[PDB]
Amino acid sequence: INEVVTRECTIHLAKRVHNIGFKKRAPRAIKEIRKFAEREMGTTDVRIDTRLNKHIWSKGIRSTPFRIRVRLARRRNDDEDSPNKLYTYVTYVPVSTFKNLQTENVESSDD
Amino acid sequence: NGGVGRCAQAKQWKTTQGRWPKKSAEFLLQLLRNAEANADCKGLDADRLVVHHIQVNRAQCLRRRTYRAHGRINPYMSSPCHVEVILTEKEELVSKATDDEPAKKKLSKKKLQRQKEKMLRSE
RNA sequence: GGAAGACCGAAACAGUUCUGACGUGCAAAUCGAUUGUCAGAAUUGAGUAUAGGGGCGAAAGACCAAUCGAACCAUCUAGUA
RNA sequence: GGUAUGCGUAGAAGUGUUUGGCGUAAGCCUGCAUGGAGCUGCCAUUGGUACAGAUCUUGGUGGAUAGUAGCAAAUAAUCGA
RNA sequence: CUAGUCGAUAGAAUAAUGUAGGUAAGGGAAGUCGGCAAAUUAGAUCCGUAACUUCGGGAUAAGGAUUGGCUCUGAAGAUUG
RNA sequence: GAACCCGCAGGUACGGACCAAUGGCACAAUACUUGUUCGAGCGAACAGUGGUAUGACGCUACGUCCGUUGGAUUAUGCCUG
RNA sequence: UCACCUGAUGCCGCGCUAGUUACAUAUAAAAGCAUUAUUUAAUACAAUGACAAAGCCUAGAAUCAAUUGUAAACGACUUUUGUAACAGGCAAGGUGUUGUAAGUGGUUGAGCAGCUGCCAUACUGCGAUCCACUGAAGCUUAUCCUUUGCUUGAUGAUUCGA
Repeated sequence: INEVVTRECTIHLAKRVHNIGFKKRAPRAIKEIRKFAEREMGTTDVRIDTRLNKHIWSKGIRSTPFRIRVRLARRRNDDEDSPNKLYTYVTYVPVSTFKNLQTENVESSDD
Repeated sequence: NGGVGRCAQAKQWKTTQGRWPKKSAEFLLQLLRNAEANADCKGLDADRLVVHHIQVNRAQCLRRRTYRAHGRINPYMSSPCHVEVILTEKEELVSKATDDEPAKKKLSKKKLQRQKEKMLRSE
């Protein structure tokens, strides 16, 4: 009901991005974050923060690394009172040891 | 009518060709406030308004230019529109109220009496 | 010891076969693969000559301003059929 | 040029027309609606005199499309303010 | 690196055919006008070089071997002898 | 010398399909790898797919599994007359 | 549902018809008199629909959007949505796929150098690769199989009546 919640997600990203060529993978993989967000969130203006670019355009266009750990932060719009009010904030959590690193929500609402 | 090939949603309009014209739906959206901000001068509550009567015509074309094969030139005319809208209230429609013309004389009423008066019609 | 109109090759130029890419183009001739010469008969910016039945032509009637078996522009020209 | 004490801002020329009519027919007469300053009938003459056409000249304008053709070469753009 | 550009309509979408860059087990010109697009060969060192020659060639003929990375010794100089 | 009638086995061409196996093409996922920057150690960082080898989903042929039974009646023999 | 017979309810005996004779009437005539004319129409029949009238019966789908993937140039076509049997994101198992990571350490070595010391003749800081921890490691549904682990989840619009 509060819906300001902040989960610690996980992602398969290459599995999102077969049936596209390379050279658009992967600046497709940040306009297929904007479906990966809202299928778990519903809300709209997914403001992708500039920390996530320096791991996605890190190898270059050819492959995003296949597993990110994004923090979905549905944070309320403080002003600009458009009819939309809940938007999502993403950041970058650079963990590296990916077997059984479970996805969850235990995150204090002011990191 | 085409070639706009298909899209799905237009089955409410029962023929399967449709589009979503971004520039053509900007210019009516402000205009339908430039309509909607005139009855509020007249003090009418705008809920009881519905769209009455709306047409769109053409106007004086431009002439920009294109350059083509073997040296030659053809026009590139984008042709503007006038949008006219009148918004009425939730009114009625009417058919007619009509009357009939008789001209009675000596030998036409009795036949009515031959079928109504002297022969008692059961209802 | 480094000479020759010597060779394979690059910006300089040329333009061959694909008869391939558009043939209402990128274009009133170009792009992309391919191929030839490449230290001289080489390549070239400027100055100056040459004139319409003639200039010029390592010779095809090529070229002379997108025109060339005679231009190009006004007339005798509403020339004749 | 002669002519009808010719109509004309109390609406004259053309423009439309599901008002009405005369010719065999070309063509007029007539009502309404624009319109704003000039016009026709008899009889003498007469000029650059009536158009479906000329691969006709010029100026709008169609269907195709008024949204199709296609805007594809030069590595490729991206989140946040 | 240094300087400077993302400027070529856009987000999307995996149909043909086309547009260009490819590999395809067998045989390998039968294919077709024709071995033409296309494939092998390609650098350098070591040999090894056929007929015809104007005795300058043909000559890179053909016909072959050899070619990393890492660890080492052997050699080619100058000043003060 | 009856490949007679038939039965049996098979085979050609097209025909309809699928993919278990095997052939192809590549999860451009991954291992060895040159050149350059990332200071050195991971990568596949970029050479418009670097080149190489194996390579699962599919899709496919060169592989695979399949493709048949009723009724009139010409040519004709006979039937009775 | 329907016509027929029967169990059997009941009692129309409401209304039948013909032939002869008598009676009580009412009605019936549009001079139109060489009349018809765009030939009514009532009755009755059924068809009706409308209006206030008449009792009864009745308590959903489709359509896109969003999906998914047995379909795909688009549309169409197969499906999906219990406060959660599931959808859906993940992890986890299994299937495979290259072949055996990085990390240390190693008798792992062509040796060359430093100290090779006085004795112990040693440490390596160099070493291409090999060996152990190791069939490791990354890839695995996007158009895989697996859930009792983990979390996410309903609140839309738009059309339609015999």
